[PDB]
Amino acid sequence: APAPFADFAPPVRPQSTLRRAITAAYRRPETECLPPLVEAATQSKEIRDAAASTARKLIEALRGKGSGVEGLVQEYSLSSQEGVALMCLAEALLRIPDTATRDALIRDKIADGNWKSHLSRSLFVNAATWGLVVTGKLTSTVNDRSLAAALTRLISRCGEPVIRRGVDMAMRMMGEQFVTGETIREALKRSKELEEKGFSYSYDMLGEAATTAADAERYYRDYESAIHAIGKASAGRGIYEGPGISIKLSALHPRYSRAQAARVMGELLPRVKALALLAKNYDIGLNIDAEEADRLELSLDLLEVLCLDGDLSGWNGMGFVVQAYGKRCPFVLDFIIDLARRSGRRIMVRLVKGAYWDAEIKRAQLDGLADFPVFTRKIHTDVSYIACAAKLLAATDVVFPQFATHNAQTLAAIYHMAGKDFHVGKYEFQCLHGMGEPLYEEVVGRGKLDRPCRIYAPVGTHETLLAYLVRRLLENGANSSFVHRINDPKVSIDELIADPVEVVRAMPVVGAKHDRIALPAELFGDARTNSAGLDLSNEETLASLTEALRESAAMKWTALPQLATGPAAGETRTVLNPGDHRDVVGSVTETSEEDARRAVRLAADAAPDWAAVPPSERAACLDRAAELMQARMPTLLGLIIREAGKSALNAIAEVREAIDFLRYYAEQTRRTLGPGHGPLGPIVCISPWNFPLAIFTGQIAAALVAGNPVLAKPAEETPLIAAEGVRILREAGIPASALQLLPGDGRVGAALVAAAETAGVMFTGSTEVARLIQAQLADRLSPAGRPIPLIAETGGQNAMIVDSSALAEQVVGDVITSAFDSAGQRCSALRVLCLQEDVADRILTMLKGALHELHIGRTDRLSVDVGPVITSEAKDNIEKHIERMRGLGRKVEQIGLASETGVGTFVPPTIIELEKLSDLQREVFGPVLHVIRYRRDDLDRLVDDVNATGYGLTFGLHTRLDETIAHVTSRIKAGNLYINRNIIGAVVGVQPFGGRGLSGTGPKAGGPLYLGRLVTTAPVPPQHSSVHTDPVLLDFAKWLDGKGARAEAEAARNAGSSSALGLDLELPGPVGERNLYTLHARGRILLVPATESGLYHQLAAALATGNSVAIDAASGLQASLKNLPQTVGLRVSWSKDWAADGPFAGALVEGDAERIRAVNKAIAALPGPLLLVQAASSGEIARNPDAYCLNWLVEEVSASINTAAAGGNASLMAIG
Ligand SMILES: Cc1cc2nc3c(=O)[nH]c(=O)nc-3n(C[C@H](O)[C@H](O)[C@H](O)COP(=O)(O)OP(=O)(O)OC[C@H]3O[C@@H](n4cnc5c(N)ncnc54)[C@H](O)[C@@H]3O)c2cc1C
Ligand SMILES: O=C(O)[C@H]1CCCN1
Ligand SMILES: O=C(O)[C@H]1CCCN1
Repeated sequence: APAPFADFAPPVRPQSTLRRAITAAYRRPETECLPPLVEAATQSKEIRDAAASTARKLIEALRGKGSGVEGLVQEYSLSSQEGVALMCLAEALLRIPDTATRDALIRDKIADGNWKSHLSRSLFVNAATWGLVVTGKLTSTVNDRSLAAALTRLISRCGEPVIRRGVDMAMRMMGEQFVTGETIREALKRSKELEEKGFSYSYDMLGEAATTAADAERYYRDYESAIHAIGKASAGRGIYEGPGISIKLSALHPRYSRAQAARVMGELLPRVKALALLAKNYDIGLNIDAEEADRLELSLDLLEVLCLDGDLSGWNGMGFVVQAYGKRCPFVLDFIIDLARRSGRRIMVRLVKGAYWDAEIKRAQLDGLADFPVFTRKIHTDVSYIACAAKLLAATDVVFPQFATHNAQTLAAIYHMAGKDFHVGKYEFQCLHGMGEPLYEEVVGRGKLDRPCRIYAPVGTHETLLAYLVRRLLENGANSSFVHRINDPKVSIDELIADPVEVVRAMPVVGAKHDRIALPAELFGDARTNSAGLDLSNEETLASLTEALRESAAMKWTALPQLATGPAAGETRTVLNPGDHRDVVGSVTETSEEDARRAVRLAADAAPDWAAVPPSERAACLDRAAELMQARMPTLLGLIIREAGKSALNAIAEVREAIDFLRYYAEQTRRTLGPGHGPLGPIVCISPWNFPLAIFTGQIAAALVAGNPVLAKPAEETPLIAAEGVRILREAGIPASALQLLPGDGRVGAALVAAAETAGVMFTGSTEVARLIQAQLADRLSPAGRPIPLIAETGGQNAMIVDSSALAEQVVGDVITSAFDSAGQRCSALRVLCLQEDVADRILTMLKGALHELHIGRTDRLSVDVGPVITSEAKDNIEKHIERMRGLGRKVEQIGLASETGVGTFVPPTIIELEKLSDLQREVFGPVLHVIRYRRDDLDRLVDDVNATGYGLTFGLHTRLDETIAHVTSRIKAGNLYINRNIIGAVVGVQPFGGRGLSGTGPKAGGPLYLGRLVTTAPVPPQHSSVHTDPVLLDFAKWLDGKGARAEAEAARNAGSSSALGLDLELPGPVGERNLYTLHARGRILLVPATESGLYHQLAAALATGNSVAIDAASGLQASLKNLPQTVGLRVSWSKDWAADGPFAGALVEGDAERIRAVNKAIAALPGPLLLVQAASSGEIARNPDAYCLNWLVEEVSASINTAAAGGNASLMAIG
C-alpha cells in the first residue's frame, strides 16, 4: 500500500526564495504591509505638487465634458423601476434575432396590450444588472412583481415610442458600450478610430470559469479564432503599437485550482502554450488576466514554464496581470522581474487594483482564515498601486509596465514618477473600453501628455457580456470608486487629488484594518471566538499539514471503554481506513453490555458532583476543549481522513464545527443557566459515523454544560476520533465520572438507552434506529413520572428547486458540492434536484460534464474530491438502489472509478433521472443525485411533492425572483433553507441545524433552544421573544371568558404573550450572506387531555404557538368545547384513531404516571415522525403555568441567503 500522505500535496516545483517571499505575504497583517509600500511610493514635494496639478487638470477636463439611460428616464418621466423594467423588456426584445419580426411584435402586440402574453423565462432575469445601470445601486434579487407593474404602467402611459427608445438604448449599450463588438471582427473594425489617435487594444473575450471540458474547449477555440483575427489585423505592427488578446486561465480548464495543480500543469498549460505560439507567430500580445486570490500563485507556475520554454523565444508578447489590492503584489512583481531577467523575455506586466474585492472578504471569513489576502481600505490599495508602479518603473529595461487605472490621481502620480524620458515601448497606460476613453483622451497624443493607452476591449454576445457585467460595473461604481466619485458633485476636485500616500502616512495607526470589516476570527464579536480554518492554497500550510498528517498516521490510535473508574477490558479489533482496508488506523476495545449498564450507574452516582460545578465553570471546560481542538486540528484532520474516509477540506470544516459547538454552547450557557435550571441526569449521547467528531462533540458538550453526566456511545465505525474527543474534553477539565466513553455496536447503545437511570437520550442517525430508541424510552418514566426526553436528528430527502432565472454555472457548482461532497454522506446532502423544464437539458448537460471532472480516491491526496463510503454494507445498499433504478430504465450517469479504489469501499458519484419525485421512495445515503423536471406552473405542486415525503431537513432554491422566493419559502416545510448557495455545511450559531417531520424532533443543534431541552426547567434563550399574539389564541381566550372559565382565559392570554411564535432574527455571520432564524408553528399537535381544565390549558399552549390540534376523542371531553368561534374550530379536530389523523407535529398529554406511560407507548406506535411529547398531571397543570413549555410547541427555521449571488455585495460597495 502507498504510505499515508506521502503524496498529499507536493508543490508543482520547489519554491524558490522569491516564491517563498510571496507565500509569506499571503495574509500578512495590514499594519505590516503598508509601511514599506508608503516608503516605496514616496515622491518629492515638487513631484507631488506637479502630480496634483496634472490630476486637477485631468479632472477639470473630465467634469467639463449625461448618460443615455438618464436622458431616457428624464424624457419619459420614468421611475427607477420603470427604467429597469424597460431595459429588461428591451433586452428580451433583442433576443428576437430578426429585426422586422421584433418591430412587428412591438407595434402590433407589445405597445397595444399585454406584453406578458408575448414574452418560460422572466423578462427580469437580469434586472439586478439593469438596476445597477439605471440606479447605480445593486439589489441582489429581483422584485419581479414590482417590475411587471412598472412595465405595464410605462407601456400603458407612453406606448410604442418609449419601447422603441428602450430597445435602441439597450441595443447601443449591449453592442457598443459594454462590449467593443459582438464578434472579434466587429470589435476590430471599431478599433481603427482610436488606434489612429494613438490608442492600442487588448481584446477581452469574456470567457471564464469553465464548468465542463466542453466549456473549456469552446473557450479555447474562441481564443484561437480571436488570435487569428487580431493577428491578421495587427499586420506586423508588433506588440506595443498593435493589438493583443487577454485570456483567463479559468476559461481554459474546468478544474483550475491548486487542489488540481497536476491536472492544471498537464492539461491547461499546453493549451496556453499553443495559444502563445500562435500569438508569437503574429507577434501580438497575449495577457494572462488575474482572478481570485487562491489562483495567483498557481498561475505563476504556468508563467514560469511558458517564459522558460524555448519554443516561445524571440517573442516579448507574453503578459501577466498583478493586482495591487493584494498583499503579495510587490513580492509577485519581484518574482516576475527576476523571471523576465532569467528568461530574457520582456514580460508585459499589467498592474491593476483588482476586481474581486468583496468576494475575497467573504471567502476569507467563510474559511476562518487568519486575515484577508487583500487590503480592506481602498486607500491602502492606492498606496500599494503607486508603490508597485515605482518598482516597475525602475525595471523598464526588463519588463514592460502597463498601468491599468481610471483614477486620474493614480495616473498623474505615475506620469510624473516616470520622469521626462519616454518612448513607445517603455511603458503604457491602460483603460476599459466604454469607460476610460474620456480620461485617456486627455492623455494620449502630442497635444496632451503624449503617453499611450491600451484599451481593454470586451468582445461578446449579449449572453456572454451579461454573465459577469455586475462585477464589471462594481469596478467603477462603488462609493470609493474614482469614476463614481468624479460623477458625484458633492466631491470636490481637491478631495479627488488628495495624495493617498501622504494621507496614509499621517494616519495614527498606519495600515489599520477597515473598522467595518471583521477579521474572520471576530465574526461573532464579543459573543465568542470563531474557529479558525486552514488555507489549502498556501504552500507553507500544505507543507506543514503534510508532515502533521504523516505523523498522525504513524500514531497507534486506540479507543477503550472509558468508565468513571478507569479503562475497562473488552473485545478488541482493528479500525480500517474506508478508502483502503489495508491501512489499519487503530484499535478499538468495545464495551460489554454489563459495563454499559455499570457506566450508567456510575454516571448516576456522580451526577450531583457534576451538577454542582457552576455553569460558568462547566462552560470554561468547553472553551478550554475548543482551544485544545484548535491546536490539535492538523492531527485531528489526519484521524478523520483515515478513520472516517473524509477529505482534508471536509475534515477541517468538521473540526471547526466541533470547536464552534464547544464555544457556542459555552456562551449560550453563560447567557442562560442558573440554579433553577436543573440537569436531567445521565444523558446517553449516540453519535453517527458521518460527523464522528463534530456531532459527537456537539451532543456531548451540550449535555455536559447543561450539568448532565454523559455516556458517549460513538458509531461502531468511528471510535478513535471519539476517544480523542474524550481525551481532549477530559484534559480540558471534564471529570472522568462526567464523561464516559462506551465504544461498540448497537447493543451498547440499546443497553444505555434502557438503563433505568438514563434521564435523556441524544441520537443522531437513521430514522429506523431512532424509532427503536423511542419505543424503548416509551417503556420508561423519569422518577418524577414524566417522559424521558429524546433529541433525535434523522436525515432527509433534501431537494433543491432551480428555475429558469438561476445562473447555470452557479447551480451546477452548488449541486456538485451539495450532492457529492463527503460522498453524499451528509444528512444535509442534496438528494433531489428539481429543474424547470425550459432549462433542464442545458443544466443537466453541464451537470454531467462537471460530474466527470471529479477525482474519486483515497482521501490522503489533496486532489481527491470524493472519498469512500463508510462501509462495504453502505456501498452494497447504495449500489442496489442504483441498479434498481437502472433496471427500471432510468438514465444513470456515473464516473469511472480507478482500479486503486478496489481496496476500499467506493461508490462513484451518480446522477439518476427520475420522472416524478415519488419515484424516490427511500433515503439513499451516498453520492447519488436524483433529477426531476417541472413546468413552471406546477411549482406549487412540486413544493407539495417535496413536503409530501414527510422529511424536512435541508432545502435549496436557486432563483433571482422575489415572487418565487416568497412563494417557495412560504410553502416549503423544512428546517434549513438555502437560497442561491449550496445546502451543506450548516454553521453553528449561524445556520442552527435541524428539521421537522421524519427529519427529527428538534431543537436545532447549534441553536438557542438546544440547551433548554437538556434541563428540567428550561431557561429563556437569548433574544427569545415575540411581540405578536396568535389571533386564534385571542379568540379562544375570549371564548373561555364567555364560558366563565376566567382562570383559563387568563392562562390563555399569558400563553399568547409568552409564546415566541413570530420571532424573526438575523444572526451575525459572514458578509455576502443573510442568515435568518424564525419561529413558526409546528403543525397539528395531538392533545390527549384528561380534564376540562387540562384540555383548556393544552389548547391555550398549542394555539398560542400557532398550531392546530387533534383532540383525543376517547377523552370524553367533547362537551367542554361547545360553540367555539369559527376561527378556533378551524384549528380543532377530534381524533378517535390517532394513526389515521396524523402526521402530528408534537403532543400534549395529561394524566397520572401510568396514563402518561400508556399514552407515550400509544404515541410511539404512530407511524411517521417521532413526536416531541410533553406530559403533565392535572395537579401539575394547576400548580405550574409552565407545565407545558412553549419552547417545544414552535418550529425553528433557518434560512441562509447568498446575497452576493448577483455578482457582488451591495453592502460592501459602501465600505472603502
Ligand atoms: C485595462 C484593465 C485591465 C484590467 N484587468 C484586470 C484583471 O486581469 N484582474 C483584475 O482583478 N481586475 C482587472 N481590472 C480591474 C481593476 O483591477 C479595477 O478593479 C478597476 O479597473 C477599477 O480600479 P481603478 O484603478 O480603475 O479605480 P479606483 O476607483 O481607483 O479603484 C477601485 C478599486 O479599489 C479597490 N478597492 C475598493 N474598495 C476597497 C477596499 N475597501 N479595500 C481595498 N481595496 C479596495 C478595488 O480593487 C477597486 O476595484 C482591469 C482594469 C482595466 C482598466
Ligand atoms: O489513541 C491513543 O491511544 C493516543 C496515542 C496515539 C494518539 N492518541
Ligand atoms: O453537514 C452539515 O450541514 C452540518 C450540519 C450537521 C453536521 N454538519
